[PDB]
Amino acid sequence: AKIYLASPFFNEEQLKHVSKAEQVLRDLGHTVFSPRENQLPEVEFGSFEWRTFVFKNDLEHIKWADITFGIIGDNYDDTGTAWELGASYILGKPVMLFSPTGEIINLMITDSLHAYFEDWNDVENYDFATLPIKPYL
Amino acid sequence: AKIYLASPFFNEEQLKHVSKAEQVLRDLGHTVFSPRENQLPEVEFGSFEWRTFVFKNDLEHIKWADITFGIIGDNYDDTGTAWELGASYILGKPVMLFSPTGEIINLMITDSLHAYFEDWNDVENYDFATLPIKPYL
Amino acid sequence: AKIYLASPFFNEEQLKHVSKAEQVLRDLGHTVFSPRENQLPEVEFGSFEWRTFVFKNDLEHIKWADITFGIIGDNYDDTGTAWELGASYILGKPVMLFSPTGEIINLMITDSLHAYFEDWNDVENYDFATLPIKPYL
Amino acid sequence: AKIYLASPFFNEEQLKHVSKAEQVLRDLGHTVFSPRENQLPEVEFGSFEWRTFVFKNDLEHIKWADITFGIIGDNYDDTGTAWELGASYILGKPVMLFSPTGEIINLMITDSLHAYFEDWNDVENYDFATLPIKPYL
Amino acid sequence: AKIYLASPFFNEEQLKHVSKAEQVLRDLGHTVFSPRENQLPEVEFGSFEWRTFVFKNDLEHIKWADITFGIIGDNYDDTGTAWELGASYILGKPVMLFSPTGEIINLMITDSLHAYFEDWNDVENYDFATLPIKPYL
Amino acid sequence: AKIYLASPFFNEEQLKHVSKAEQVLRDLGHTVFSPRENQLPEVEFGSFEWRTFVFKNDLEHIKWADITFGIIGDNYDDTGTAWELGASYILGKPVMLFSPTGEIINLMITDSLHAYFEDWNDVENYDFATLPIKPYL
Repeated sequence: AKIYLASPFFNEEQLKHVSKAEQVLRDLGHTVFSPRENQLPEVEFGSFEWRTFVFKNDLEHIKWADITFGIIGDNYDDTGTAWELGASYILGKPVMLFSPTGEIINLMITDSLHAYFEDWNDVENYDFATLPIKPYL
Repeated sequence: AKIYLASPFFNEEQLKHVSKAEQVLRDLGHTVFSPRENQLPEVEFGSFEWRTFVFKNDLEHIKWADITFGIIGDNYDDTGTAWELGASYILGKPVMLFSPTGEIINLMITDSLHAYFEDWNDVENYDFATLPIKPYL
Repeated sequence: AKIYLASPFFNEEQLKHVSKAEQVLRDLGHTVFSPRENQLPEVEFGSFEWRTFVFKNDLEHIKWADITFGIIGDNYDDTGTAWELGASYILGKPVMLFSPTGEIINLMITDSLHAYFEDWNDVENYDFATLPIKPYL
Repeated sequence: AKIYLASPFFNEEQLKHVSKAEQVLRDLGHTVFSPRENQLPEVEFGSFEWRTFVFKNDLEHIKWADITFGIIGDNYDDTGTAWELGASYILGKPVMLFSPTGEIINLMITDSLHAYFEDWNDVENYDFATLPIKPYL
Repeated sequence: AKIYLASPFFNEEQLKHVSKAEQVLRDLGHTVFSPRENQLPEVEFGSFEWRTFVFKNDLEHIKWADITFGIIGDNYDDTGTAWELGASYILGKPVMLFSPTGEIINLMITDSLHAYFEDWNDVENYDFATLPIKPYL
Repeated sequence: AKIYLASPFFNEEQLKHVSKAEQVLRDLGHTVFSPRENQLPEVEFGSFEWRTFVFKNDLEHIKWADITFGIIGDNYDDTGTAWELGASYILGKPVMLFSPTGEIINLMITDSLHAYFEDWNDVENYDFATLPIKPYL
């Protein structure tokens, strides 16, 4: 499948999780769009133009993807990821979530997920072809 | 206009801002759905029935609304609100955002909003009929 | 509210229920599109032109409506109505359903409705402005 | 392609048609989601929770599919299938319909189809890659 | 109704038709967003900021509108207008079209419109509340 | 990928560009739907029925496609193509545009594109798998 990796990527622990998710999913044969690899170094970093193109390229890759794969733990920086999960739900993309902390996530996110994971071995054995439901409970 | 009020309401400070938003928008004549008034009275709290009905009722009222009015502050509790603004954007609802702090906001949210406010008198003078653009700058 | 009245209208009993729905919803001040009043006067009945315009006009009026109000009974004629409720749900129109029989209804319909009624006085007291949830239980 | 099989599956004749459709389409190399194979025996059959998850998993597989393949004859149990065909149309999925009775189907269904079949040999020779229109007439 | 006025406004003749449309639709009591009044006062003309805000404000006002009212004439300048009618159609906005010339129109546009006009008195008598179909013939 | 080729095809220069686009994209392994190859010679050319089925089959192939690939130059016949680009944008399809004249195209089109090309060698080296943004500037 084509997967949009929705996760922050600004500190060491966030990068650990994104890096692993890139590795697990790509090693399964999936095409993963990971926003940290597309910083758009063609316009001025942080300009209005840069903000606009980052948004447009990320949103257009959520629409391009088959599945949105999110990562949310306790690094309370989840506002961009949360937005992209909500957008993905309305766009009709199956939403998957990996939580490293295994904590309690907001109702709107958990109720919208199609598959929820807390260990990478379960992602590695999940049937992306038939896409079985694995709800948060 | 019909307005969905997207905001956390889980501690005293968040409740203060929600209360002011309800009062301001309703005194302007708008019909406001405020999720805190719709915690359902009373399916057992936290049951599967309760989680389902709250999610479904909330989402249906985003769909019913003309405009989604969000409150984003210093909260690190903005996960569900951020999700509701992403859903709203895909659903084609104009997003208005109020920030009690005036801090920097994630670019997925700032690039998705139609009008941005940092004072309630600015909301009180906004032309809801014509919906002029009021971007985050 | 603008209301699309989804119901069969092909025998005397179905016509009775449609007529009562028209009267009740219109006496409440709502603007009701009733497909039986829009059989088009008169492109040749059953022509390709007639089939096209009726389909297009009906679907456009589901899109124009705020709410789709359906009548599901003992009809085994509910095919087009059921189709219109599925379309309505994806289009983000709140679905209200009235069942003259109170029998068991398919779970794709019951899990898609926002308000369920078995008596017209309950419809007469429903708050259309706030659209409270009234689930099938 | 990925195909959602929309059909009842509760009596012998309905099961005959679903079984054949599973067989024909899968033998062509398509990935078929057939709701009768996913009864969700992880929660209590018939509970509110079961109804909710069946709806969510079926709807999420319509969104996952490329094409919705319906079966409608004269076994007047078509209300769930009709709903899913209407949803599929608004979601933008090409809708295909196989009718064993070859009778007259409601306007909203026939006008929404992309391909209509009355014999399995025609499905077996249809070009799913180019998806030519084969309208009901 | 809220109406998005889709039309070029780049020479004297196009401006004449836009002006008459504004006057007619506003004298009927409608709330009209007219893109020529929203060239933004004044982000630098033609800047990236200006191109972004105009696009975003225009699209947001198509989403805000109940109806998109288009003017298609002898213009070979109808590119953006044609784009806005295609977007409108997918967004589920009923499309009304006025042609100052009465010439032949592309079938993607004629097969997407809900009401077609060649005289302003016909627009003045149109029932906007019920939105009757008025096809291009 | 599956690509919808949005372009006029009525004069020699338009046919040159469509023919080349068919050739380049298909030689890359993409499945291209080109409307000129599907004239529907099963009903009467130019009838109402023909106009209806051409629209339905073209729209249904835009929805079937992964990407919409447009061609717009100075052959001012772009009203159907413009419509299909606007529809494709709202449907969530990445929009690509090849311009032979390399001129100035309307704001709504250029701002909506994901990839813009003026030479076929660039299309031949573009990564359709990762779909990088190549904006008009």
